[PDB]
Amino acid sequence: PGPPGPPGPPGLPGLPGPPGPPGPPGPPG
Amino acid sequence: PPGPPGPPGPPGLPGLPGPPGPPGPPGP
Amino acid sequence: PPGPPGPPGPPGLPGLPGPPGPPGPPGPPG
Repeated sequence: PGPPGPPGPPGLPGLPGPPGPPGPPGPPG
Repeated sequence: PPGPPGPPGPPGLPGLPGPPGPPGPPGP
Repeated sequence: PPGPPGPPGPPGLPGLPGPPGPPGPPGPPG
């Protein structure tokens, strides 16, 4: 037949990353 | 004539880890 | 005579960054 068609659409964006690291300990008591 | 378009591509990479959390509560 | 389908698209964009982490632990005792 003729040549292959064009590439498909780009994929969807990736999942979001995981939560960030825990924050620092709070101020002294 | 040319073939149909291909299917959609794979999902992108997972995103980066989030920002650090805020400081914790005051201590005892 | 339509030829074969094209290849799969390229991979998507990188995802968004995650949310902020949790609050830190409570501070040192006095």
